[PDB]
Parts: sequence; C-alpha cells; structure tokens
Amino acid sequence: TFVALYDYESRTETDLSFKKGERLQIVNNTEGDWWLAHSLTTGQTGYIPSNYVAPS
Amino acid sequence: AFAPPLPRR
Repeated sequence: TFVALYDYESRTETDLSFKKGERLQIVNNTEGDWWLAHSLTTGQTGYIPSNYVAPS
Repeated sequence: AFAPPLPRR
C-alpha cells in the first residue's frame, strides 16, 4: 500500500483527492508522472500523481 | 519544498 505524502488536490472528479495520511493501492505505472491507485475506503478509483505519494 | 505542480499529465 502506498502513502500520500503531499495532499493531492485533483481538479476534476475523475481522480480523487487525498490528504497527507490517506493510503492507496498502486495499480500500475512504475515511472512517468501519473499512477492510478484504488482507495481502500469506498473502493473507488483515484488516479494518484506519481508525485505526492511514496512507498512505505 | 516547492511541491511539483501537476505537470499536465
């Protein structure tokens, strides 16, 4: 499970926003600058930016 | 510091 270091503020409804402390399961994208993770709360999708999170 | 602003995908 990855951890959101910086609060990611999404501008659209597609990618969900997460504050500092929310965890998300990484789906794919090992590099680049935009990965997709699935929150473990409501069980929805949340394109998390490669930046703003870190494996921990 | 200076969080990397969303690089437009």
